[PDB]
Amino acid sequence: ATLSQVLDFGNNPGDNEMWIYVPDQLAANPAVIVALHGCLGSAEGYYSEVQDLPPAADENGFILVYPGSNDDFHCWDVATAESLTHDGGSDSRSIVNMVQYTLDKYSGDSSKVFTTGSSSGAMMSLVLAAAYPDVFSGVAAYSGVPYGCLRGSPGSSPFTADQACANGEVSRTAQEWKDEVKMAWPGYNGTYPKVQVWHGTADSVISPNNFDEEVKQWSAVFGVNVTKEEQDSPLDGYTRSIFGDGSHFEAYLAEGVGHVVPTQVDSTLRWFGLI
Ligand SMILES: COc1cc(/C=C/C(=O)O)cc(OC)c1O
Ligand SMILES: *[C@@H]1O[C@H](CO)[C@@H](O)[C@H](O)[C@H]1NC(C)=O
Ligand SMILES: *[C@@H]1O[C@H](CO)[C@@H](O)[C@H](O)[C@H]1NC(C)=O
Repeated sequence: ATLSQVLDFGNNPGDNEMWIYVPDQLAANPAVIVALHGCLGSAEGYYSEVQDLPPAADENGFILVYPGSNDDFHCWDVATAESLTHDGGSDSRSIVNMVQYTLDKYSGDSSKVFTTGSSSGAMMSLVLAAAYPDVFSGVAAYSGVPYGCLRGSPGSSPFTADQACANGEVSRTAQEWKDEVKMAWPGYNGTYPKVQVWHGTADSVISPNNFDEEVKQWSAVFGVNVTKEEQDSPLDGYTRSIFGDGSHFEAYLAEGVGHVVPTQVDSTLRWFGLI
């Protein structure tokens, strides 16, 4: 199996590309994992960057969808009201449409849709968690920024965004970050997907202060405190923080790691309940 492009997946308000990896042996009613590239990258680039994901698809029979952004220096829109809001439009709605296309065409399991991404893609994974909790069951954000930090910014790239968020200059209370999540879908009554975040202490692109802000955000959303910590988990220097009963939010801080934390497929697939 290799990566191939979907020319028409339906309405595409973000004007994005869609690339798909379908293993030769699919599960019955396969899961779908959306895998999101970083700024200046591409769908084909992220497919080759996270080399462990496609073999994991082969072994477990789930589908990988790689959306691609060709706007704003190949960055995901995490700034406009449209992209930040449930059913708003722009990139987030295009990605959801890619998901709906995949579930319909490949008889996928709509209760097993997940997303993971790095930097800009991690930022979008948290947008998808807050704005589309009715679509995604779990997200894994590697080296990103809390949901809503860039709201109202004139762009989402190193050359167009307000740089306060990437510089780690934005700090808000857990309650304020929870309020941000609720603004993604005002009046939403339901639950949110499992959230797993990662960051490196040496990240010179996206400040590790953003890790603290993401922790405040999702601990508040789920109403949980740290209950367990694992050192050198899953790798030396990685500190794993487990919240509440462990079913909704966990966080990893990697000592000495920069931009970005390499995807840990076992940790992320187990979080999604797929292995
Ligand atoms: C959202 O605004 C930003 C996104 C990224 C993303 C980087 C990446 O995806 O690799 C970097 C920024 O400044 C360095 C920045 O201000
Ligand atoms: C949430 O519940 C209220 C009633 O309590 C209802 O008016 C509203 O439509 C619900 N929200 C959604 C997104 O269905
Ligand atoms: C979280 O910690 C705060 C501060 O100690 C406490 O007030 C709150 O009750 C805790 N929440 C729990 C244990 O669910």
